[PDB]
Formats: sequence, C-alpha cells, structure tokens
Amino acid sequence: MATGQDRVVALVDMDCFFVQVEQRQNPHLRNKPCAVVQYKSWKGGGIIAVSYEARAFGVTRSMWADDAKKLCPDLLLAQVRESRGKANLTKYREASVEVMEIMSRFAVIERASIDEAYVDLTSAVQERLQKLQGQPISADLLPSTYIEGLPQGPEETVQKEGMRKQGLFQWLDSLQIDNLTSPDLQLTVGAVIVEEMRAAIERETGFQCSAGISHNKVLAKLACGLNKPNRQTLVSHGSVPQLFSQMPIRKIRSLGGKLGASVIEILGIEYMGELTQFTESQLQSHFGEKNGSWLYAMCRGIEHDPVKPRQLPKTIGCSKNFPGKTALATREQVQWWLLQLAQELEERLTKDRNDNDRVATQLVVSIRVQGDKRLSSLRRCCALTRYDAHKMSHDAFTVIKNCNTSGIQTEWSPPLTMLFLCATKFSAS
DNA sequence: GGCTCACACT
DNA sequence: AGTGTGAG
Ligand SMILES: Nc1ccn([C@H]2C[C@H](O)[C@@H](COP(=O)(O)NP(=O)(O)OP(=O)(O)O)O2)c(=O)n1
Ligand SMILES: [Mg+2]
Ligand SMILES: [Mg+2]
Repeated sequence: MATGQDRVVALVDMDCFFVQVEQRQNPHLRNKPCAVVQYKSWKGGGIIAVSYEARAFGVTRSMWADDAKKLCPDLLLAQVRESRGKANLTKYREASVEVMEIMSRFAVIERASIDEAYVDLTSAVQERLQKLQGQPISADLLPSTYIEGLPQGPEETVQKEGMRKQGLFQWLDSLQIDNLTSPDLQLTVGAVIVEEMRAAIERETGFQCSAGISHNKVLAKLACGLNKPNRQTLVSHGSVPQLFSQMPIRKIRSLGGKLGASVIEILGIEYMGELTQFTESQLQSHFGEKNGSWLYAMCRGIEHDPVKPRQLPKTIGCSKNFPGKTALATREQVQWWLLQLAQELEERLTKDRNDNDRVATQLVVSIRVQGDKRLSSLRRCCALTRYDAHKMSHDAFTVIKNCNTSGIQTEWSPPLTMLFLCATKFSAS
C-alpha cells in the first residue's frame, strides 16, 4: 500500500499581502488596523485585503470600507492605484515577483497565485541530509515551526509559544536521525529549509509569510493556514487521521464549491475522514472516475498532483465590471472602454515581452450582458499579431459587435455589464 | 461587492 | 473553439 510519503512539498503564502505592500511603502500604516480598498467613491471602496490588527475587530474582505469603519473606527485605508478608470494591480504584481525570485533560489516553484507558491523540496532535502549526515536537528533551527497534532499526552502549556515548543520537543525527541529514508525526518529537514527561505524573504523584502510543509500540495496548503500569521506548520502522514476526523470537507482545496457540496449531500457526511468508509468504486460512481480516485486517495492523505515548474502566469488579462445603471448602452461607450483595457494590456504585454522573452499570439474577448446570471455571456477569440492598443480594441469590437440586440446601431442592447480582454497562447521570442 | 488566474469538460 | 468551476 502506497503511503504518499515520497515527496516533501511546501506551500508559502504571504500574510495579508496587499496590506504588507502598502505598509512597507508607508511606515505610518505599520502595526495598525488597516485595509486595502479599490474604487473609493462608492461606499468608501471595496476592501480586498485586511491586516490582522483589523481582523480582530471583525473586518473582512467582503466589506465596503464605510461598513468596516463601523466595526473599526480607527481603520486606516490604502487605495489601489487607478489608471484609465480602472484598478491597477501593478504594484502588487511587482512585489510578488520580488518574493518569487527569492524562493526560486532554493528550489523550483509553482506560482499558485500572486502571493503564494508551492515548492518541491525533495531534492534539496536529500542533499541537506547527506551534508549533516548523522547530525541531530536542534530546536533552534525551527524557531517558528508548529507540529500538527502535538503536543500530546503528558503552566508553560498556558501560553501559545510554550505549547509550540513542547510539541516541537516531543517531535524532535521521537525522530530517528539515522535513517535518511524516514519520511518524518525528510519533512523535518524540509521545515528547516523553509525556515531559511522564509527568513530570506523577510530580510530581502520586509514581507512576512506563513508556510505549510507536508508530502503533497493539498496537505501543504491546509497546513499553511493552521498557524497564520508569521508561522509555519508541519503536517506529517501520521497526523492525518486525527486531523481529518473533524475537518469539514469544504476546507480541502477544490472542495470549497459545488463538488464539495455534492460530496456532503450525496454521502451524508461532514468531515474529510468519513470518506475512508467508501470504496474507490463507490466514490467514482458518484463523482466520476477522476474525482472518485482523487477523493479515495485524498481522505487517506495521499495526493500525486506534481509541483509544476511554472513561475510565470500563462495568461495576461484585464477586465472591468459595469454593474446596474453603469452598464454600457452605446457603441461609442463600449469602444472607449475597450480602448482603455487594450491600452493597459499593451503596457503589460510589452513589459512581458522584454522581461520574459515571449509573445502572446491569441486575443480573447469576453463580455456579460445585463440580466445574465452567467459571469460570461459570451467568449470569442481572434489572432493577436501586433502589440497595438488601437488594433486590439478594434479587433475586439469586431468580434462582439454582432451581439448587439438593437436596430439603431448607435445604441447597444442589451447593455454590457462586463468587458474582459485576455492575451493567451504565448510563444518564445 | 471587483480584478485576476488555472483548468476540466465537451 | 467555447463553457463552466474554483481560487486568491
Ligand atoms: N478574493 C481575493 C483574494 C485575494 N486577493 C488578493 C489580496 C490578498 O492580499 C492577496 C492574497 O490573497 P490571500 O493569501 O488569500 N489573503 P491575504 O494574503 O491578504 O491574507 P492571509 O490570510 O493570507 O494572511 O490576493 C484578492 O484580491 N481577492
Ligand atoms: Mg496570503
Ligand atoms: Mg494566498
């Protein structure tokens, strides 16, 4: 029986990342309840990131700033840059690149989002094990590490840091240093490397982050969120049974949506651990061959999804919603906004070509019409042969112009509630 | 609520 | 090629 203990995988995720970017730039924001917002004019702006100090007051990502102020009167705000009537996330993408570049020094990474990346530490661990061969691992090498499930059995325990240490001590005391093979030893050395990586990030960028270390991406991601912020968590294969016994299905990556809901509804269960009851065939019959096999393995802590060697996004896109009364109702209006989106896209693509030695070859245009529940009413694509904003916007209109319901042709019906331009199908240059 | 991304399915 | 789900 395979135990899925073949790899050491880590997930590193920045703490309150957009807030940290603004806090680094503006020292007045440091160590205070603050949030990052976009489009200040409406209800003070929509919050997209929240500092831990602000989270203590109950401020969340969903909220309008005016509403967040009601919970947290002293809340400080930082505004996302606005360009061409649109939120521009350039500052945060550049900050992301800073972090990713540092991580790449230690190992090959998969960029999972703007503020997180998976790391395959398997090779690095082998090397490190040989280098310090026969040498026991000190607790001092793991100053911010939690061992999930520990401490166990028999006032220091009254304080969080006291508990962390006791668990770490119990873990280390148990490790067999000899035996380079031991998965637990491999995860431990993995955590040592992650400590160093996290230290390099903070020293060179000033940003703090949390991390998870386990044998696969799903567990690594789950581990990461266990002790945020500014801490890392090691989830061993052995900790899985107890961990999953009370773990809501929706917590597992990819189960947070309809699929997760269907697992709960069809099987009549609540926790990830209860999945172990069912045969692989049973799971496949309900949720399909691929999903069924994945679930059967996952509830036992086993997953084989590889850490893909990809540091750069596959697509570059910008979009804007025009909700309610703001929906675009004229041909001229639609064309003007297409131009704004195309202009920002051109800037980003030009930088991309210079920085990354690649060119996009396909242009995708997506729109939403008023009254449509679907996020995208229509998607169409055309060739992208020139990095020219006017051509791109002109081409995008050509592709969608037939969508217009109205006879006048100076007026657009139904009104458009969303425009989206995306460059794809990159090739080396 | 808003701006982005990746990927499975057909 | 075009649609839908999931996420951060
Ligand atoms: N729905 C979302 C989720 C995240 N983001 C952005 C803002 C976040 O700061 C950044 C990182 O996402 P996130 O890791 O899930 N949360 P954040 O980093 O702010 O706080 P942590 O919980 O990770 O400490 O992406 C967004 O713009 N819209
Ligand atoms: Mg984060
Ligand atoms: Mg994140």
